[PDB]
Amino acid sequence: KVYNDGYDDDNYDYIVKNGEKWMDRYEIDSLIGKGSFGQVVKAYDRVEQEWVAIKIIKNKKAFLNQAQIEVRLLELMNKHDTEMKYYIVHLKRHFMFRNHLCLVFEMLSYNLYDLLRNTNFRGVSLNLTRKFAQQMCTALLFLATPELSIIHCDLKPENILLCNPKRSAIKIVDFGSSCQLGQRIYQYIQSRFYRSPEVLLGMPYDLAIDMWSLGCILVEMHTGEPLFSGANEVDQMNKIVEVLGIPPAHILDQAPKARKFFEKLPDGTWNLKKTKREYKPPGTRKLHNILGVETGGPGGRRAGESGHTVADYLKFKDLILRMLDYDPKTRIQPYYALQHSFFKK
Ligand SMILES: COc1ccc2c3ccnc(C(F)(F)F)c3n(CCCCN)c2c1
Repeated sequence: KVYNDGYDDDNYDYIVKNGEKWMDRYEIDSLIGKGSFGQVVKAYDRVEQEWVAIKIIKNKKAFLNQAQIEVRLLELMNKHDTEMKYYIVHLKRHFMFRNHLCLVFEMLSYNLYDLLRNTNFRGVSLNLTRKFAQQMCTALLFLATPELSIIHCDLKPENILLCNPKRSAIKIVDFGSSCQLGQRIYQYIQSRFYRSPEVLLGMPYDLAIDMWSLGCILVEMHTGEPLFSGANEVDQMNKIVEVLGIPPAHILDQAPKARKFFEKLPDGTWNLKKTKREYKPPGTRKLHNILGVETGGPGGRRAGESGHTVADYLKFKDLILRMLDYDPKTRIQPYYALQHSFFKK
């Protein structure tokens, strides 16, 4: 029993062969990525004389149609003149090859999860965290340009890659989960650890959910550890509450899924549901201590390092708390984030 003549496995993926030449142009080197989606390969373009990453989509209607969304959004980004688009991975061209849609991207280096692995999850400096933070704020500003209004819907360290392994330049990848501002379709979105409270509560959402994710990410880059590591949605909300307290009454009064995590007392105020004592009381796990503002950084491991002063840590703390505002209408936006004192030289 064969699939697609030679060419596919029993699972609609193209069977990758090292050394194969496509369309008398692309020399396939190796398999570098897997997903649901299909595969990613490192390949040499003989014509243009450069390495590329090729995203080979499964030969199956559902994934093809998903990738065409990705293509459409990238091509939309492509027609904008500004320099801010460089923080998004660039789609060079696409083509069908043996019944698989193939997206050709510029070749990048490792992602920010791999970078943490090399620190043994002890985190990178605050100077480097800042460089990443500034570039991401700029990328979100670009996505926010009115004619795009794109929500990535899945920011996490895995989906932010270095351009070069010895430099700090980064880009966002994978717009297959994305959408534009408009009428709600999707409700179960964002990777759990990076999932915003408006999504957890079943409420309306907008581009601000990406800023929440960024907040969680930047802390995790410096500590090496995820800020909110929930095993399920209840645990995820409880871990959020440990740091940031009970969310405001006016929000919870409108949440469809309010009662999944909370109960409204006879006097109108909201509490956690009682579900073996486990969590720290509401708002007692202060971000102040997580970052180690006055105690030499996370685990005290930055004591005596330059570029880790108390003054520097306070600016970081402030910016992060603005990204982790419970209210998506007052949560800081990209244009104003870029003006914060954490970026003044
Ligand atoms: C090595 O350089 C690149 C360059 C671009 C991409 C890219 C673009 C879109 N989607 C993905 C993927 F993550 F596989 F979904 C991409 N990936 C895969 C991410 C690597 C981990 N699976 C890319 C990798």
